[PDB]
Amino acid sequence: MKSVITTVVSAADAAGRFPSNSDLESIQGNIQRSAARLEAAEKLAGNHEAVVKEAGDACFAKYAYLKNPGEAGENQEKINKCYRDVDHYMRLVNYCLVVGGTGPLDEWGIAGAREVYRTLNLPTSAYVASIAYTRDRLCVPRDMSAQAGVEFSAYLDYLINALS
Amino acid sequence: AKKNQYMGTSVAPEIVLTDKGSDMSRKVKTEDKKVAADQAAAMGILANMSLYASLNPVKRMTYKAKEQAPAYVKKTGNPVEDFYPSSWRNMAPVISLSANRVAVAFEKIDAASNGVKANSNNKPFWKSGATTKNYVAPEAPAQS
Amino acid sequence: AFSRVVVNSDAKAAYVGGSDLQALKSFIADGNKRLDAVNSIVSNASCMVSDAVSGMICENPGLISPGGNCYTNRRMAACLRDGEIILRYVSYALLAGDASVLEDRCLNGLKETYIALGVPTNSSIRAVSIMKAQAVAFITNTATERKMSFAAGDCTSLASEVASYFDRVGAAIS
Amino acid sequence: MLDAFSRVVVNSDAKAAYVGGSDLQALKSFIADGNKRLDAVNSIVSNASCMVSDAVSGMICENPGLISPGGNCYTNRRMAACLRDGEIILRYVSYALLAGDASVLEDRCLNGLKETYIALGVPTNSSIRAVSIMKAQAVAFITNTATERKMSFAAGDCTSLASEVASYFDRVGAAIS
Amino acid sequence: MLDAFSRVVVNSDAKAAYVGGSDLQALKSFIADGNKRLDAVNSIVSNASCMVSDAVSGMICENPGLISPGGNCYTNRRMAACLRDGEIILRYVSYALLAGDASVLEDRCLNGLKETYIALGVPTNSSIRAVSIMKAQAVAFITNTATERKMSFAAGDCTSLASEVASYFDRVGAAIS
Amino acid sequence: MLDAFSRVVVNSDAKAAYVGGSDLQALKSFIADGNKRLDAVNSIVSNASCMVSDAVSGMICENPGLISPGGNCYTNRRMAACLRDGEIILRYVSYALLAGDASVLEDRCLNGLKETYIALGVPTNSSIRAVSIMKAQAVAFITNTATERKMSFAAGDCTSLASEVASYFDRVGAAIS
Amino acid sequence: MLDAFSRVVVNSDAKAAYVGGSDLQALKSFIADGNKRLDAVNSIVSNASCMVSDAVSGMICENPGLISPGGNCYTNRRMAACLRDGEIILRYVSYALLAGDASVLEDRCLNGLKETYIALGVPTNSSIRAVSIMKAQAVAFITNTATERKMSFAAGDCTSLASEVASYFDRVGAAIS
Ligand SMILES: C=CC1=C(C)[C@@H](Cc2[nH]c(/C=C3N=C(/C=C4\NC(=O)[C@H](C)[C@H]4CC)C(C)=C\3CCC(=O)O)c(CCC(=O)O)c2C)NC1=O
Ligand SMILES: C=CC1=C(C)[C@@H](Cc2[nH]c(/C=C3N=C(/C=C4\NC(=O)[C@H](C)[C@H]4CC)C(C)=C\3CCC(=O)O)c(CCC(=O)O)c2C)NC1=O
Ligand SMILES: C=CC1=C(C)[C@@H](Cc2[nH]c(/C=C3N=C(/C=C4\NC(=O)[C@H](C)[C@H]4CC)C(C)=C\3CCC(=O)O)c(CCC(=O)O)c2C)NC1=O
Ligand SMILES: C=CC1=C(C)[C@@H](Cc2[nH]c(/C=C3N=C(/C=C4\NC(=O)[C@H](C)[C@H]4CC)C(C)=C\3CCC(=O)O)c(CCC(=O)O)c2C)NC1=O
Ligand SMILES: C=CC1=C(C)[C@@H](Cc2[nH]c(/C=C3N=C(/C=C4\NC(=O)[C@H](C)[C@H]4CC)C(C)=C\3CCC(=O)O)c(CCC(=O)O)c2C)NC1=O
Ligand SMILES: C=CC1=C(C)[C@@H](Cc2[nH]c(/C=C3N=C(/C=C4\NC(=O)[C@H](C)[C@H]4CC)C(C)=C\3CCC(=O)O)c(CCC(=O)O)c2C)NC1=O
Ligand SMILES: C=CC1=C(C)[C@@H](Cc2[nH]c(/C=C3N=C(/C=C4\NC(=O)[C@H](C)[C@H]4CC)C(C)=C\3CCC(=O)O)c(CCC(=O)O)c2C)NC1=O
Ligand SMILES: C=CC1=C(C)[C@@H](Cc2[nH]c(/C=C3N=C(/C=C4\NC(=O)[C@H](C)[C@H]4CC)C(C)=C\3CCC(=O)O)c(CCC(=O)O)c2C)NC1=O
Ligand SMILES: C=CC1=C(C)[C@@H](Cc2[nH]c(/C=C3N=C(/C=C4\NC(=O)[C@H](C)[C@H]4CC)C(C)=C\3CCC(=O)O)c(CCC(=O)O)c2C)NC1=O
Ligand SMILES: C=CC1=C(C)[C@@H](Cc2[nH]c(/C=C3N=C(/C=C4\NC(=O)[C@H](C)[C@H]4CC)C(C)=C\3CCC(=O)O)c(CCC(=O)O)c2C)NC1=O
Ligand SMILES: C=CC1=C(C)[C@@H](Cc2[nH]c(/C=C3N=C(/C=C4\NC(=O)[C@H](C)[C@H]4CC)C(C)=C\3CCC(=O)O)c(CCC(=O)O)c2C)NC1=O
Ligand SMILES: C=CC1=C(C)[C@@H](Cc2[nH]c(/C=C3N=C(/C=C4\NC(=O)[C@H](C)[C@H]4CC)C(C)=C\3CCC(=O)O)c(CCC(=O)O)c2C)NC1=O
Ligand SMILES: C=CC1=C(C)[C@@H](Cc2[nH]c(/C=C3N=C(/C=C4\NC(=O)[C@H](C)[C@H]4CC)C(C)=C\3CCC(=O)O)c(CCC(=O)O)c2C)NC1=O
Ligand SMILES: C=CC1=C(C)[C@@H](Cc2[nH]c(/C=C3N=C(/C=C4\NC(=O)[C@H](C)[C@H]4CC)C(C)=C\3CCC(=O)O)c(CCC(=O)O)c2C)NC1=O
Repeated sequence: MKSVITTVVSAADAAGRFPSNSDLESIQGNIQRSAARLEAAEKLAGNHEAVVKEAGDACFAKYAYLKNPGEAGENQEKINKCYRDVDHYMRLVNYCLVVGGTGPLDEWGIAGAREVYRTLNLPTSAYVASIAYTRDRLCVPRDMSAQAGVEFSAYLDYLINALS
Repeated sequence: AKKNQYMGTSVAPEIVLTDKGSDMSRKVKTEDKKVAADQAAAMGILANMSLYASLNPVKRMTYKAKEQAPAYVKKTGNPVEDFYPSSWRNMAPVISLSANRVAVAFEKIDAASNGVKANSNNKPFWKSGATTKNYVAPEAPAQS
Repeated sequence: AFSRVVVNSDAKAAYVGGSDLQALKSFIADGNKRLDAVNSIVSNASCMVSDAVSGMICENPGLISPGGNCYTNRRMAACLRDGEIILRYVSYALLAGDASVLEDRCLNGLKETYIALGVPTNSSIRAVSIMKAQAVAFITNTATERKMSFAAGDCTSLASEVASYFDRVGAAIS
Repeated sequence: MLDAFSRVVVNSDAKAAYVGGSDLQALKSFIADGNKRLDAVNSIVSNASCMVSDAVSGMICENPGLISPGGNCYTNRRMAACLRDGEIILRYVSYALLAGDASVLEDRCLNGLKETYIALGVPTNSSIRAVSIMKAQAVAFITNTATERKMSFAAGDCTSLASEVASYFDRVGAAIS
Repeated sequence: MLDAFSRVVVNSDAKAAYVGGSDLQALKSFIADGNKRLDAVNSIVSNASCMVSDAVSGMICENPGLISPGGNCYTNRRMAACLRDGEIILRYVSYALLAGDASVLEDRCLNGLKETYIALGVPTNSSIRAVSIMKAQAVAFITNTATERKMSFAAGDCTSLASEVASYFDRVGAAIS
Repeated sequence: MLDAFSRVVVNSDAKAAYVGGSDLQALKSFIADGNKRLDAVNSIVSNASCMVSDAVSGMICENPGLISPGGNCYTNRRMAACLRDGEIILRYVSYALLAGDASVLEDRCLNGLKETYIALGVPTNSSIRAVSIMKAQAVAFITNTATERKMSFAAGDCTSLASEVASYFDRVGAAIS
Repeated sequence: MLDAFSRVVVNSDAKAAYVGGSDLQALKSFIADGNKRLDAVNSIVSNASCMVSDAVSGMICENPGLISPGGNCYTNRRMAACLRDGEIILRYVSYALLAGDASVLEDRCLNGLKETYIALGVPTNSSIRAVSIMKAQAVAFITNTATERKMSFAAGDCTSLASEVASYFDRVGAAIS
């Protein structure tokens, strides 16, 4: 993964040396953010089925051509696979808050998404329409923390930049 | 001519002071900005005062609220949809006290026991559906 | 005729800050006792309803039988949800000092739904009277298996307050 | 240079203007006690985001009828519009403390505000009360008697500037009553 | 005038029926908590001249146009009549708290109070503030939530009497509105 | 092979020293809560067949593509051997609990399991889901925490054993992952 | 390579001096405004892809002769390289803003870029206009004055961080000129 612990232990391992004093100031900064980040993971873990229901059909309200014969939302069961396709990306945002870094996104959700979505003819612009809705239907304090709404929104822009 | 042209436009002189300690660093900039109604930070004020006044014992009396009507929802006939609708299904307040914080939260809460979760009736539509061809059982007569 | 968190249409957390608590703690008589009242409950909220439902099983063992209403493991899991949702509204009602939010968002229409869903209403008398008799013993620190450190004094009037709130639940499902 | 800062507010358009280091040094000796007055502006406009966010919430803290069903701070937008005007009132008072003149406070902010609040049905008796909380903050920030936040200032007495910013907040109170 | 026991009599004189035991349990409970009603009356009459001094001068704080020339509380003669009225509303509420019935407050103090205050020209949106500032101060000493002047009571629930006084002070506010 | 009482000996043979008060009191704390230990292995053996009958049904209900052809539980002989594969790995945990040390399952059960599951085409992640339910089924029985079935013991705490089998079921899981 | 703390050490090692207290003045000020720097990098990285696809589209709409056959953005291979020739400029600037020193873009990006570009035939006057547009977008995100997207910060001033990042973009233009 990519987090704060895996980064300083790799550059220690890639230089043949013990954990130095700069390798412990970094994990000190994991203590000063876990109490401002794990409550963003707490809110998303109990409210996911309501935030994926409204973000999933915000793309079908935007791109209404997908419900045509020959398209990506042809029948009902391919619409239900898309809601399953979107409820994975909210699950991995939840894992990046728990780990702290962006490892779970760019190793389970981003890596290889260009080859898959070109082959199976899935428009990535409807993925980023379902993720930009969540980032905006994001009133700050109301839904989450000060940053807890800063942390949660910092990973919803990692998806949009990686799918564009 | 009696009413000034400047009232509803919501502009205001925003003053910025810059000071770095030196003498040649001390500008004041009185420029004009149309200020904007910040929609999102009102919910950090409107909700927190709505639970400040929820927990007042002596401001829920001498400040009594009016009798708000419910919405235009139609009664169907089954009480598990009429009395407990899908917008308020399984919602409950969870109070999370800490040092100098009350922190109630209303979110959909449930179960566990044995594996399954309570809900699994109203799953999301992408989670289930069209797995197998689905048959139906004949009438098993009576017996004696 | 419910209360001021009519925030069921946008935002719900509504926390209360630090110096705004001093606007509240100088406003509530025995406010330090009432903040220690709800903290003795919601810290032990998972152990109570695991013991409240299984106390109902231990006296009425026919619920696990086929035909009973705590077979088919989701239906067991719905009772641990609804054992806790009753406790979750009572702990807000002890904090607010009124039961009007408990009567209108939780107890309203509960009698018609338990006879429609096939819920045995007389066993849920027994499972909530356990949660009455549990939370009396938490708030007076007479819980035998675990005792909580508190400041010295009595909490009798809050113990008589919560016995009225759990009896409102027993009145609403009777 | 001081007359040109009236011209960017008259024109009803975003145009910026400023002072130099030497033009301020000629301004701070033309006006007496001019370093104290710029500390009086900087004590407020560094905390202007907290002063309206306390006074609007302090108005609900003694009157919870404004957030009632039927209240004037309800439907998620009136609360946002209430914070907008208390931001505007704190801008025009602190500009009047910066200018030393209430003549820009009356016709640009308080002219016709009394008729505008009763056209909307804004309760003016609570909007007195949200200004008087902000008046109590402005004499506490200037005299450095604020409890939770003390800014380090050069030493001396600033009692005339606190009474001057008291008197500018009464003109907000006198216009909308 | 009527009290809490006499309203039970004059409701059952209207039905030509003897007062049975099914109507005595609201009255047998009244003499049971009757000591703590008397215990909470003299927390109001012993703090009364500070309550009228606070509730009038806080109404001046919220509405500063009362002391402008042409204001209703302008000169010294009009200022003392406003202090005399808030003592009278406090006197008649503290009869109705003692009697347990709002008969005597209604027909000696509130009888024609609205038509008097229109004819004098007393503002009705400021005079409801002075009965609501002291409404909150009357649920202070019953609930013992006072900032200064803690009073030595006996322990128990008094929120029935705190809610009964808040019924009585809004009976004034529904009469002069 | 060797229990915990003979694990402390073979760690001491390299020391070439007698066993004394440095290393005996943990074995004294073994015996002094030894009545708790075999009180806990009773409530696994008593309901073990219902555990794996729920564990493999819970495995297939989450991933229903194991009974489809191509899944490794398609044939009845693929599903009959799924029980006996999922019964031996539970049986070896019951040896580690009774003997206290996990030396029995690491070599007679787990040595060569990772290489056989990828030789026979057994899906690894499906078994690790099945053994994790047996981890959860155990700790709901050591401490009487399971919902539908409980039994009566002597009043006490047994969290040392419930954290021990949770260390016994992931060394099975790390041998397959 | 050299951040804001490594810069003051190599200038003290030139004199073989200790880093005392008068030279720790900018470094105690670097840390005190440390959250604003992390709030400034977060506003660039979060919308970097829109920042590039708007900068080179804005370069083409001004110079439409870049995409003609014979232009330097003609083919798909040439336009794809321009989309990362200006995405790697924005990357090394955000390294320089994070570290508070320019020794990473001047040692890994700007060194020898001018003769790399005229070996390929890249028009430098249009490469500077693409960088110049990104500089205008960068200061519109440090300061919260972007038209189409507002972000959520605390209250205060970042005109020193806005002008620091505008000085990092000007040495990119001074390198290929
Ligand atoms: C763990 C990470 C993880 C993911 C991110 C997804 C990614 C993903 N999605 C699909 C598969 C799919 N994804 C979609 C999704 C969409 N089509 C649309 O109309 C919209 C553009 C969009 C949702 C709104 C659809 C319709 C399919 C099925 C397409 C097909 O196979 O014919 C597949 C092929 C295998 C499968 O069908 O499941 C994969 C790997 N799956 C994963 O396992
Ligand atoms: C430069 C001109 C200018 C001002 C002087 C202020 C004054 C002002 N406020 C509002 C508009 C408003 N003002 C308030 C304010 C309040 N209501 C309350 O309950 C509180 C006591 C109080 C402040 C906290 C509200 C709630 C609205 C919205 C009214 C509505 O939505 O109906 C309007 C809009 C009227 C219109 O556009 O027709 C104006 C001009 N705002 C400005 O733009
Ligand atoms: C698709 C179908 C399906 C199932 C069969 C269940 C399967 C199931 N049961 C449990 C969980 C459990 N399963 C048992 C097993 C039993 N309970 C008893 O008391 C008996 C002795 C025995 C059944 C005969 C126990 C004791 C627990 C723990 C307590 C509980 O969660 O109820 C778990 C653990 C949750 C997890 O994965 O972490 C799962 C998946 N769930 C499902 O979704
Ligand atoms: C995990 C991350 C996460 C989010 C990003 C949000 C996203 C989000 N917001 C809302 C819900 C809402 N969202 C808003 C939006 C706004 N209010 C305003 O004043 C502005 C105009 C605008 C913010 C820019 C409003 C008013 C509601 C209440 C119901 C509604 O109107 O939709 C809902 C529906 C459920 C609910 O009411 O809570 C969801 C899923 N919620 C989450 O759980
Ligand atoms: C519980 C009910 C409740 C209230 C009664 C009000 C709280 C409140 N605070 C102040 C008073 C004040 N408010 C501030 C403002 C601030 N102080 C800081 O340190 C920050 C920089 C800034 C935003 C928080 C200042 C400086 C004072 C004066 C000194 C003080 O009393 O703290 C006043 C005016 C004078 C007074 O009565 O004390 C009121 C009404 N808000 C509520 O929620
Ligand atoms: C199978 C049969 C079976 C039962 C009949 C019940 C036994 C049981 N225990 C309690 C009673 C209680 N239960 C608790 C709950 C707890 N104590 C703690 O220290 C924990 C924090 C928490 C979860 C264990 C408390 C505090 C009491 C009251 C004091 C006590 O009796 O221990 C009650 C309610 C009081 C009453 O009898 O009315 C019952 C019915 N449990 C069973 O398993
Ligand atoms: C922000 C969160 C928050 C809390 C959780 C409570 C916690 C709390 N309670 C008390 C203080 C107290 N708490 C109790 C309550 C009890 N004591 C008993 O013996 C009973 C068993 C139990 C009743 C439930 C009593 C009797 C006092 C002392 C009197 C009082 O302050 O009310 C104090 C003051 C301690 C001190 O004076 O230093 C605090 C901080 N208050 C808070 O502000
Ligand atoms: C916009 C930029 C800008 C400013 C913010 C001011 C800042 C400022 N004011 C003073 C200097 C001073 N500032 C104060 C002010 C105060 N003393 C108090 O005790 C009160 C709390 C407070 C009044 C409200 C006083 C009394 C002096 C000394 C008299 C004077 O020099 O005018 C000094 C000189 C400090 C020194 O001695 O070196 C400076 C830099 N001037 C500017 O150009
Ligand atoms: C404009 C100037 C201005 C004032 C003069 C005060 C006036 C004032 N005081 C109180 C508030 C109060 N008034 C009293 C009464 C008293 N206090 C004591 O200790 C004595 C026994 C007694 C007379 C001196 C008390 C105890 C409170 C605090 C709230 C309460 O406990 O009722 C309230 C608000 C009541 C409410 O809405 O909840 C107001 C407006 N406030 C102002 O803004
Ligand atoms: C039996 C019950 C009973 C009362 C309630 C009072 C009511 C009352 N007040 C006044 C008379 C008055 N009342 C007020 C009062 C006020 N003006 C304000 O601005 C405030 C809102 C308010 C004080 C809180 C004033 C100012 C006058 C004098 C009017 C004048 O002199 O022009 C008069 C005229 C005759 C007289 O002065 O006696 C009467 C009947 N008297 C009673 O006998
Ligand atoms: C001659 C005039 C006269 C009085 C002043 C009272 C004095 C008084 N009050 C109470 C007695 C009481 N007083 C209270 C009241 C309170 N306790 C609190 O903590 C609350 C703050 C407050 C609520 C308003 C309560 C709860 C009792 C006990 C109930 C009772 O004994 O009747 C008692 C009974 C026993 C005692 O406590 O002494 C007496 C004699 N009676 C009189 O005859
Ligand atoms: C000494 C310790 C010891 C073990 C660990 C097991 C290991 C083991 N498993 C199997 C063999 C097997 N084991 C399984 C079991 C499963 N496959 C799955 O997909 C599920 C994850 C799981 C059921 C829950 C299956 C399906 C076979 C294949 C049997 C066959 O070839 O027909 C075989 C022999 C090959 C065969 O049976 O044909 C052996 C030795 N047996 C032991 O003696
Ligand atoms: C020929 C076609 C053509 C265009 C595409 C635009 C391109 C464009 N945009 C901006 C200017 C800008 N561009 C952005 C960029 C963005 N704003 C956002 O909200 C997104 C996050 C992001 C991608 C859209 C920002 C923030 C500014 C500065 C503020 C603004 O003007 O909006 C500038 C700066 C002017 C300059 O100094 O040269 C130019 C050329 N103009 C054109 O003539
Ligand atoms: C760390 C800093 C760093 C860089 C900036 C680039 C610098 C760079 N750019 C190009 C190469 C190029 N760069 C451009 C870009 C442009 N030409 C234009 O006309 C537009 C003005 C502009 C787009 C913004 C083009 C068109 C090529 C050549 C592509 C080709 O020749 O096929 C090449 C050689 C070809 C290659 O290797 O792909 C190199 C080394 N590399 C680096 O390591």
